[PDB]
Amino acid sequence: TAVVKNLAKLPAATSQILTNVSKLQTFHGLLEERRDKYAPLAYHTYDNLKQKTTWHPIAHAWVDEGLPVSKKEYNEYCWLKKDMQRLLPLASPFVFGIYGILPLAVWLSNDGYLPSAFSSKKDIVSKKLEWYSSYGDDLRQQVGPMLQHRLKRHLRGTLNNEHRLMLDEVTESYKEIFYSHYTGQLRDVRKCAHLRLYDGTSTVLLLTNKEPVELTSELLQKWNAIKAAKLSPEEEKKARNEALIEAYKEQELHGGPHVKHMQGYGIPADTPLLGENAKGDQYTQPPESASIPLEQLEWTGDTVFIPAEYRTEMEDWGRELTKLANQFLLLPWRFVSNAWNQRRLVSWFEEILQEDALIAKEGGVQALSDDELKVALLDRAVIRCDEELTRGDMEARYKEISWLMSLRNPFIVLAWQTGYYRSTYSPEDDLPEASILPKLNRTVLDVDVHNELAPDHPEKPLPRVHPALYPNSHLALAKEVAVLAK
Amino acid sequence: SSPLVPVWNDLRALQVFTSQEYMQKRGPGFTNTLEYKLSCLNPVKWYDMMKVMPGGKAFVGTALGLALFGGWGVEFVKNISVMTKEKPPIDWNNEKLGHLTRS
Amino acid sequence: SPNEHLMFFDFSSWLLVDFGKRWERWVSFKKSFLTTTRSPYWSPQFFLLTFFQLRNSNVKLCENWNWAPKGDDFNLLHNSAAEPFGRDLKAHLEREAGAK
Amino acid sequence: GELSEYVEVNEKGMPKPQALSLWNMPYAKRRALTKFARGVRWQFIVLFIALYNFKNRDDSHLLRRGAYN
Amino acid sequence: LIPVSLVDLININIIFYILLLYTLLLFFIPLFLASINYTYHYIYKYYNYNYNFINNN
Amino acid sequence: MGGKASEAVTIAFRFPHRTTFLVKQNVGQKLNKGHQTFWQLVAGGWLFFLLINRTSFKPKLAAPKV
Amino acid sequence: MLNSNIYIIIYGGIIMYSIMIIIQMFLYNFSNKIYIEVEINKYILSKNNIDIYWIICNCTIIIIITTLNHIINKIGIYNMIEYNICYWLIGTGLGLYISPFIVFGYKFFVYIMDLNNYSLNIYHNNNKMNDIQQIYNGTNYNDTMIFFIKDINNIFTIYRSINFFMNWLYQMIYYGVRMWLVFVLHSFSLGSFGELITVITDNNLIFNVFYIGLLGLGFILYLIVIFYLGIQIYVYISFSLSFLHSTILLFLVNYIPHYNNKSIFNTFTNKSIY
Amino acid sequence: THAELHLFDLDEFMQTYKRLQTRQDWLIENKCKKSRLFSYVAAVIAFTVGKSATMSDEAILAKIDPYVTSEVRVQRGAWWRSGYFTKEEVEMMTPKGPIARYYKFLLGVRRFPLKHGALSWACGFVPAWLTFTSLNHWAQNRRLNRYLTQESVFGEMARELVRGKTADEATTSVMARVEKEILGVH
Amino acid sequence: VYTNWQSSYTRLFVSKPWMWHPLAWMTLSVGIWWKFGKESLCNERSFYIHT
Repeated sequence: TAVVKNLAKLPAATSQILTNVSKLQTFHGLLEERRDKYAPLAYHTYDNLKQKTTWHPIAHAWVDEGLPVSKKEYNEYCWLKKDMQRLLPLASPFVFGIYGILPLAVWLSNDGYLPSAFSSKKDIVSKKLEWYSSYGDDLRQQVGPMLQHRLKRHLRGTLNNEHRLMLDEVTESYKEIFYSHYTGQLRDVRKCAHLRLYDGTSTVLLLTNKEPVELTSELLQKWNAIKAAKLSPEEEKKARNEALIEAYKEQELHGGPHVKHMQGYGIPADTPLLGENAKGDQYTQPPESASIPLEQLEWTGDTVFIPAEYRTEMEDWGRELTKLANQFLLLPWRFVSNAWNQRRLVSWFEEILQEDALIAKEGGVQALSDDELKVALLDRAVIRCDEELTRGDMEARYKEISWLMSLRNPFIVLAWQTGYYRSTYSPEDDLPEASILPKLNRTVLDVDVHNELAPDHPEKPLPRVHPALYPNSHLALAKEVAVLAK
Repeated sequence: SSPLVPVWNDLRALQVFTSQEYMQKRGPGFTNTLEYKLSCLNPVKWYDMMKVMPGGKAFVGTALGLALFGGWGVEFVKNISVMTKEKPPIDWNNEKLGHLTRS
Repeated sequence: SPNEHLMFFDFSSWLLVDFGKRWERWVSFKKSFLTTTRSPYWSPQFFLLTFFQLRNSNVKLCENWNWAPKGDDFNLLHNSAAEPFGRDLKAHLEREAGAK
Repeated sequence: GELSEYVEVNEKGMPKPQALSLWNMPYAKRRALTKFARGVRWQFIVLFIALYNFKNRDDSHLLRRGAYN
Repeated sequence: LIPVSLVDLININIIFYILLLYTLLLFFIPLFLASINYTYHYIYKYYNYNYNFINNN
Repeated sequence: MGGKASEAVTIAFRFPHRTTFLVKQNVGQKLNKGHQTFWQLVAGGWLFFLLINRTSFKPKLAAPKV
Repeated sequence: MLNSNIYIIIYGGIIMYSIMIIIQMFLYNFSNKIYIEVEINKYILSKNNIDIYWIICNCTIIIIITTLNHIINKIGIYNMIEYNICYWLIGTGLGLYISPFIVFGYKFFVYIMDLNNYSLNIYHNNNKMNDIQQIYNGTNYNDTMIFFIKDINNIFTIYRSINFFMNWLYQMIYYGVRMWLVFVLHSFSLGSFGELITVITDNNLIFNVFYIGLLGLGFILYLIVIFYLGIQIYVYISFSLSFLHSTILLFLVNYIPHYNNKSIFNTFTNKSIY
Repeated sequence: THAELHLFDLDEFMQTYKRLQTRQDWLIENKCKKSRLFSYVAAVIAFTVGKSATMSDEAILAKIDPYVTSEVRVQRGAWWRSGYFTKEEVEMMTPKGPIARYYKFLLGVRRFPLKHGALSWACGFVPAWLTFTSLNHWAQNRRLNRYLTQESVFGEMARELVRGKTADEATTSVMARVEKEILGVH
Repeated sequence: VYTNWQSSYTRLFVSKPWMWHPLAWMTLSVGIWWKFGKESLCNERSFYIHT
């Protein structure tokens, strides 16, 4: 059986395990050496109830743009981290006793529970694909639908309170995202992005020596322009502070930052003077920084990200939804808080973003092979091995989820992913009949990301316009056109 | 509940805002005083400011206060209706019974 | 009768359980399990199966109460004793005279 | 309304009076009243009761032994 | 009266009654949940994506 | 007897603050960490504490010398 | 022997009488589900509604089933079970008591452990000295030399935290005792009147006849009994849930207004700046 | 891994015949109590030092910086408004305990950081668990050795059980001596 | 399609607090009996009160 088949190679596996541990140690040393000087400090923050940490990718998932590492090497890093996770049953005899060998036997029974060393294959890509096709796709295919249902019922709420909890403008997008297994039509990622309307406006407060300022597209454009100009720091900081005071005046004319009038957040006013400390009409006591002149406004280097996720936040998800998201992403989930599973999910998210960056450095998706792209999509959890799609469809799927994960929101990511895991079984043998049309094929051009899409009104859905029909499409798609024709 | 709740709320607000008024009046310089330098080395202050911290530290502080002092408090409450009661003399052990040679 | 309708006499038998013997057999089963498994002291099995018993026994042997509980050693109803003066002494002397 | 341990605040940062106003007296009188007050009421009552029963505790068990002879 | 009794306050017979009742309830929960709602039939029947095509001419 | 929720503040009044993720620029503060031999000495002190507080079970004291 | 400590357990007819109560739940099929849905959606709005709803459904349907078996299926325990105090305190009241602590136990526990750090609640708390007092001193109040009395303080603050969870226990006990008393006293009084009337008619056999009728009196008494007990059960349920609302569920009122989002297709990130 | 199995029956014997407990047996039990109580504090210290050996600077500043230790009571806007809190005010809001000072020293210490989760927690729990279990095991061993070297009824019972005899046989053998020498059988 | 309804009672129990309620009820009732009714009624030293 597989027990004796794996026991036969158990002696030959320890050397490979230790070699992999050495590679992991070297790689983590290198990566942390880079991270400890280029990456900022994402402080730990606690949930609304202030008992457990909460995690978000915008702050904690950092991408080393400029990482001198091969994509296959990063795949090795992540896969060996998962192998370290899978090596945990070796501690059972060292905590239970000599009778703690039966857990090790159960571990050695199934090959999917095991690390890389017990596999006959050599290449990391073929090895990962074997593991997925043997164990991982099956485990994910039995969690996908029930996670989709939990996400639905998290939006719409329980016990017939949809008229109190759902929104009437995201309705058609909700239907297209969650009930496309009924129609068989493809989905547009922008309709999944429309789910963020349940949340508020995500803001970024830059902390200065006087007051916090809300970041805008204009200020960000100016800062990117100044950073691209490659000026001396005496001019760089001056231009940055000029843009900063300009934006400060702009928001002061707007009526202050958006955070002042949001439930759960707020900026305090000047402190009050109590009793005899009140000096006539001056009932307030301004801060020390009020003495500083406004022309000396300088950025402290500190930032505060506020997703304002009132319905989407991972804190309010629950004990079950987090565990099922980690099952669906093949992460550890048992016997841990939702904060620890949140961190595991954010680490996976960061890995996927770093992998996207390295692919873009290595020349995009088309430079990859077919098996490598299949394994990438399996890691992204948008493909099941019982599909056998084309290369253009795989590339379009990757582009879709890459743009969707660029927004840094796990809820919409899971809503997108779970749609590709709704498979049925027929009770009859003759039905379903053999189709007559060819397989579904697409291209990178069919994905509309460079254009905005308004939310369709309820019970008034609009047809899908191809990007090619837009004006100047041959100009906008020229990069993708050159990449595909080449 | 009682109708004196707004009265107690007024008195609580009085003492709280008067303490804050006192802190405003005395202003800065508290860190240079001897009281602060002793509170920095005082375990009561450490426990009291760790109670309000996040990460389950309120539960930790409350349970620690229970395990340490609240048991003696429960015993004290049980002994309040025992102090006034007639009790007999303590039958002190003669410490003679129990000794036995080994074999 | 109404009380007969408010009565439950549908019992079948009395289950008699020697909880002392059952506790002894439980401890013996725990010892047998720990010996057969040859489990160390740092195991969660050993901890769960030994520590609470040892803690409770150590507490029940460390307890040194100056006085016993409330309804066992004081606060008890007692008839007033006979006084050595007045009417009680006269009754005592009259009893001694009548008996002798 | 009229919640427990709750108090509203006006634009001047002052507590609004729910039943009784006590902000007319001077700060010196308020500090005199509140320097010894705490956020605790019933524990002092229980403590005074315990001190009364301690003042009036029984010592018969010592009389039988001869600590007062 | 009979029910006015401290013996009937912590009756072990009724505690066994409750125990057996809720163990059987726990056993039979997955059969109580087996009632069908016809809401997804409605969603399948009535959900109609926009089927019109684009025609620039 | 006892109070009510109508006579008290809510779980939204308490804990009213939602979550804000603070981030700080990297100036180089977590570099040049000293005390490279700290954890070795810590483990040595821990094992020393365990050795001084160790007590082997000596059943030979129960031997029937009498 | 010395080690043998023997305990006697009084065992009777439990198994076959408890099986048919669960087996009847497939026949009833939760007929009270709509009523409890309406009441729960009146009193609270959260994702954990379904949990507490299901719990209440189970409790209520068990009550109803036991009551109907007590009225109709008169054998053994089904007669006593509604006349007994243990059923009214533990088989109906305890479940309703622990239901919110099982659904929203996390929030209530955190709330209680925060209330042990007792402090004055300020609306629009834009004060700075309040924060310094809360961090440095731990509370708004003056905590000088309370460590001198900490032993009582702990437990008193614990009671101060659960005082607003205690009236729920009180109301549950009160209404359980009320239902027990109602059933017992009404049954006893009715049976007593019946026995006195039968004594009068046995001593006067001109009247020892079916003077009202064989079915008339029985139907009327059936209607009286069922109407009265239905009123009492509706009272016990409606009051239990209204007091659940007014005592425990007003803590969980967290209304979030809907704020429109604008930056849907673009999100600022750590990489946008750094 | 063998003393607790005898100490169970010995403790049952002591609980039953608690009248036969001496002062030296009482002191042995009190010393075992002292060791058990100190084992909790030792476990807490080991847990702290282990998690601190795997906590990053952000996880440490979560416990030092009052921005994070004030999240329950204070608005975040009071910390975003520059000049709201003074330097001395932030200093009085910082924790002063020995753990805070240890972490403050540990800022400048090289370590092996991990992501905040189950492994950073297990690296503290495992040393704490081993410390607690080993201290209690050695305390019970010391207790049993003291009882075996104690010339008393409980010492005789412990000795007779350490020979390898059954609990019932040992109880009978010791009660045969108690009835004769101690109780003075008729 | 996988369901804990038909494939795992453990995950079904874990995913539903309204299934934990009867178990906690049982535990509390048995603990109440253990604390109060055991020694006062069922023990041989305290069984004559039924007379």
